[PDB]
Amino acid sequence: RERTVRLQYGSRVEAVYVLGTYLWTDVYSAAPAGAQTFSLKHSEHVWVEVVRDGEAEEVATNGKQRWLLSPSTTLRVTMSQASTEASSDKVTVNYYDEEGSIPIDQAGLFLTAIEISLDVDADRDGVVEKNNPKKASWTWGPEGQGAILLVNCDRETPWLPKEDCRDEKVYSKEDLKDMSQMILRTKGPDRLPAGYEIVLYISMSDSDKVGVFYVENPFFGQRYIHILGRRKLYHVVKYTGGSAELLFFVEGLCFPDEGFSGLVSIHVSLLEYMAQDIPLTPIFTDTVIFRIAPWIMTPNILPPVSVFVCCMKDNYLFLKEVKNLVEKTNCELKVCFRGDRWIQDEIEFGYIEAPHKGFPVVLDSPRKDFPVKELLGPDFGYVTREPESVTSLDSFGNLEVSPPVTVNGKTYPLGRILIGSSFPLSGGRRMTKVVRDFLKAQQVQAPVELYSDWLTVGHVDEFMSFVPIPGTKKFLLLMASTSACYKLFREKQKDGHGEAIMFKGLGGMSSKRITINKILSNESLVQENLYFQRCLDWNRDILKKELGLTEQDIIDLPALFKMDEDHRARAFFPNMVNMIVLDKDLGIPKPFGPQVEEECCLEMHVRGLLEPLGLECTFIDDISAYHKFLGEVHCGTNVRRKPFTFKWWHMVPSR
Amino acid sequence: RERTVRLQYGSRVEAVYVLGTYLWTDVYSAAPAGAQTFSLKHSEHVWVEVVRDGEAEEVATNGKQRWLLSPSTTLRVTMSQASTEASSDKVTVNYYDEEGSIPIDQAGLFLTAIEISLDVDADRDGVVEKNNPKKASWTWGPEGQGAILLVNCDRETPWLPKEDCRDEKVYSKEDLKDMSQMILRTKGPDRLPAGYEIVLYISMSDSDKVGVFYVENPFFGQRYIHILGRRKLYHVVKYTGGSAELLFFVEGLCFPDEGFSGLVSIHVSLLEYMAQDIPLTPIFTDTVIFRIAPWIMTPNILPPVSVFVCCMKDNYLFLKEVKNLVEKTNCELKVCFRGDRWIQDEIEFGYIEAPHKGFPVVLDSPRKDFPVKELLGPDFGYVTREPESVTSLDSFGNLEVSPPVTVNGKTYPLGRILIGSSFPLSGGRRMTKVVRDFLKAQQVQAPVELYSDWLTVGHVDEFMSFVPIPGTKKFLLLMASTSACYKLFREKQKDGHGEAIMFKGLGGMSSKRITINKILSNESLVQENLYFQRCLDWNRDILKKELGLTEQDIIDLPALFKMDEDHRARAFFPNMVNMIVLDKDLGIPKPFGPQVEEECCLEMHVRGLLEPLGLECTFIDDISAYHKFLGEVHCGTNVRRKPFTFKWWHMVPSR
Ligand SMILES: [Ca+2]
Ligand SMILES: [Ca+2]
Ligand SMILES: [Ca+2]
Ligand SMILES: [Ca+2]
Ligand SMILES: [Ca+2]
Ligand SMILES: [Ca+2]
Ligand SMILES: [Ca+2]
Ligand SMILES: [Ca+2]
Ligand SMILES: [Ca+2]
Ligand SMILES: [Ca+2]
Repeated sequence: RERTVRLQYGSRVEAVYVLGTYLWTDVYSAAPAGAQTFSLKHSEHVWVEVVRDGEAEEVATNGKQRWLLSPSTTLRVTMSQASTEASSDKVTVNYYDEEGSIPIDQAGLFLTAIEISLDVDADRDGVVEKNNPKKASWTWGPEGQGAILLVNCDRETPWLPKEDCRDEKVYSKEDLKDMSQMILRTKGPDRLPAGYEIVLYISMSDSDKVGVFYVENPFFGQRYIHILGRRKLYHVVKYTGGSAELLFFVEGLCFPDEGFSGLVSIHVSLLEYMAQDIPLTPIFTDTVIFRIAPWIMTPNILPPVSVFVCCMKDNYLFLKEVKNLVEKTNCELKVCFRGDRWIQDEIEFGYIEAPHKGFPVVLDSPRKDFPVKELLGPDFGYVTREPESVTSLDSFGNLEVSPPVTVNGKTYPLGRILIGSSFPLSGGRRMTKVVRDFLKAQQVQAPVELYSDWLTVGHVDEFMSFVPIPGTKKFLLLMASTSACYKLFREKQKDGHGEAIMFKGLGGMSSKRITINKILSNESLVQENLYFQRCLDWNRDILKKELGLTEQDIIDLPALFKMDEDHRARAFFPNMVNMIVLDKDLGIPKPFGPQVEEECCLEMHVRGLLEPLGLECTFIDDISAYHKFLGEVHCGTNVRRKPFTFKWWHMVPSR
Repeated sequence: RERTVRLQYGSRVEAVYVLGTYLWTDVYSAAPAGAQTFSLKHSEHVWVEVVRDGEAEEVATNGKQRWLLSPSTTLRVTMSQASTEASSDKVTVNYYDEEGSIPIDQAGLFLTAIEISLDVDADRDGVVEKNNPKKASWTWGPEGQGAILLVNCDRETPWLPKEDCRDEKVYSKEDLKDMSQMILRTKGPDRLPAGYEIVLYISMSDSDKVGVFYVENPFFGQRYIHILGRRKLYHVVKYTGGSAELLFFVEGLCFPDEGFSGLVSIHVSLLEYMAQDIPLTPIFTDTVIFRIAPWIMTPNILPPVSVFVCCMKDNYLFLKEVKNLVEKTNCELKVCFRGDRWIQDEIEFGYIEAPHKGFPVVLDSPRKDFPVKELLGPDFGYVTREPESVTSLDSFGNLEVSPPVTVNGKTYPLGRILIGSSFPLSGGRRMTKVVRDFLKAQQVQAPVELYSDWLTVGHVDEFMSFVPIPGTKKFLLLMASTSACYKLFREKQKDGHGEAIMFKGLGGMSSKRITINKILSNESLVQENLYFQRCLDWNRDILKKELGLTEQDIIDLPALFKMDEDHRARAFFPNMVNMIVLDKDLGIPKPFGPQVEEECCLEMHVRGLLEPLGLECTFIDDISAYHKFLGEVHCGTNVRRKPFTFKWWHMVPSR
């Protein structure tokens, strides 16, 4: 940048020069009236060019050369190194009139060069490079640049309830590891010249998006000063001479959302004191941008780490069988004895990542009159959105995400978020706008709405799931299918099994004596399920379109529903599609289907679909402890997974 | 898109087929239990493939071929032409058991193919093409596509006060010329099959962004039905058979703004009636997107059309001299006898453009307790923003725009909007957020804030302007300069002119007897103006940086200011920089500077700068009628210009 500095008639001008700029200097205005020509001298480390109407000529430190005084004849002044105490950096201009070669007057510019750079890791390698020329912009993609900031939503110490970003204080040194580094690098003499100061600042708007800390090491121990953030928009910096660095730590206070893109900026300015009651003049300003990292969901294809399970203390079979399942894997089991399903419905495990750090972050379902904060801890973060009135579609059983897909040649390397909804003109239920807006604003999972509102509870996880295909990079969509169930039952009936009984061993179902015959004869139930199959098929088509799937990528699992007064579906027998996926190993809800040759024909049918693909099936009984099944499951599971290997910032989301 | 349609055990299925899709058809679920194989027949215009686990084979209309019944063996069904009354389009599947070649059952699919396409001019040539494959997206640039919509902000007939978009009604046929065309094209037999209907719809959110009209031609005359818009989210379409087109007219109701990107969408769906109390199933949906055209400012380099002037009836010299100026050009003069400057301060002439049409649109300064609507008329539109409390910086004397520039290789083909502000930490005045947000949201003029708050009134047009360089494609920035003035006055003083008097002929200034000597001796005035020159120079640097300008692109015009109690500047003599620019011809405020040899030395100095470039100067006296000059101008001018030749939609704004 070129900066304007005029010589003053006829008084000396003293100026700070900031490296990486240069000055254009008017010598004409300072010339006494009548003066004809000028000459100049300058010191060793000041470079001076005479520019006569666009044409620039370098000038020696002490020459005798003279030029005609003209408004279009000016100086360009450059310095390549900061001043020291040994410095006298100056330019002096002499003026002459027509008669005689002795100067009639002189004007001069005394300069103090300093280096000022606000530096961040914009090349995203975790170390803070010196003055990245792109540090003031933020670009997506493999070739993209600009610095990344985490929302500091975890909690370092248990003694306080709230996440670390809720206040202006830092207690634990460990907190700083969650934070991005920003360094103010300076070089100069012992002191700034009289009337200058260096100031860091942010906008009022960004003041609830960030906080910035300085670490001091005084006598009695380390301390962390919050210098920018809520109710602090600027901070006057103490200047140290020589080559100096001030290290700052930056935290994000909130995720991208409706009305907040995720971009924030921090400035440093050299300000010049003019006089009392006059604002200070920014002489030089340097800017860095951060993008706050989005919250990202993990699909079922990612490696499992921890299986979280909730259930009543005495459901023994569930616990034994889940423990057995997880023992086949390298996962940890965590058990808790909020709704009965709350672990599945009230929380979603995502993560956040920056080049320096990442941790899992729990999303909490909208209020359940009380928030679930109990999982908040070190490197396990929390976030929530508070509405609009909440419906069953706001539960996170209604929130899932696909494996990475490519659609019409557009790649979605993090998969796509899926949420159940109702038809546009239906006047049906829909997830609250506040949560939908949140998921959309994260941008990197490009959410798709499915149709879940034909279900009483209304959750996409009632009808669909994804599983990896072992020994490959591929995956399958699993879809509930009533037609598969009817086909299977009609076969078994034809085979002479019509009297085969379901719900065997559930004592509270026994008096119903439900058989294949009894099911197939129920005419209204047949019509209800043909209609439910239309709802499933409408979803199938959306998924195929928005995920770029073919029929080869889909397996249909038999399912059956009963209709309520709102013409919405609830499971007739447990929905097998909502299953625990740990790589090749699948916990599948035990269906309690008709027994043929002392095996459940639904279990055998599901094994016949999945086992040839190398998937290993374990059926998990969560209903026996209740003696019957009315369409509700009383247990829940949630799997916490490793983040994607692909870095979110390498994605290029649509405008 | 592939769509799922199942044969039904064992009942016939009737379905609408929409051209541009195809069906995947399950024949397995409809097979009776025990059946082994199936065969099929189909009609002439239905194309049928047997797809066995991914492998597709075309099948004849009546063959005898049989395939093994499998869940993974399905049909793919395609049609290339809409059904007519002569059509019987069908596929029939026969099932066989192990014993015997006579069918044991059959299932069939009866089809009615129709074409449904919602079409817009997405290739931006003004005509509505058939089903543009890109019509559902909107992309910037020369290769970009998607349809454009004007805010219909003008007023067709004087009998109503409000702009045409304020209501849901259309009166004049001429209104439709402002509107974008959207055509629903259909092809099919005499009627849709039982249980279907076609519905146009928009989101609740877009309902205040658009309105859509259908033109009817009943008996007693043409009429315009508003079918989508405020409080109408959907409209059931009347289906006509054969090849049919329904023509719709679309208007935008508002400009892009904070929280509204400018993009809106309109849908059509074929809905299937399921049963009472059940929502209808969207079978097929087609979508078009519009972008509402932004409001665009015109810089001084664009051809002038009309010069608007306001002044008191008896300021005769001003009127005569302005009339004389405009007579040198091809422009029209319009005179009006709100503030004294209101024409300059309360209105800004912009425009809007779509491929089919464009018109000028006036922006009205925020409330002046009353809006200025008097310019609202046919193809002259109005828009305003209502705050925050208003200050002098909200006036449009504080709103200007540069000529097209390139900066760091980034092109700004429409120039950049410039608005005066205060330093960030100053606590000074700033244009209201509501107007700033508005200008920013237009995106194509990428606004820059300058520093105007050192001026009492606080307007960028007090210190700067742009002029074209005649006979070239180039332009100059003109900057007020106090240093230029002091240099000139000190010269004239040295020349023996120190007693030369300013304000000659202004009787109310006479007793002051202000001379060059009196000015140059005033020490505090010298310091005030050195400080004002620092403010001007700070702006110079911003303009050079953000407009990509060098010192070769800038001319300094002498100016002088007095300081008030807030340390803000007001003109000492009229600011010559704020001038009427009509191509080569410039109306320049008459300065009333010191007379040397019976000519104003400020006028002569300005001629010496500008005339060599082919600029013709006319000095315009607006102050003589007031007998004195206190720093306020009582007249205003605004020039309405031809829009840029460059089409805004060819620009590629930053993300
Ligand atoms: Ca780095
Ligand atoms: Ca904290
Ligand atoms: Ca932390
Ligand atoms: Ca941490
Ligand atoms: Ca979930
Ligand atoms: Ca077209
Ligand atoms: Ca209207
Ligand atoms: Ca109109
Ligand atoms: Ca019109
Ligand atoms: Ca203006």
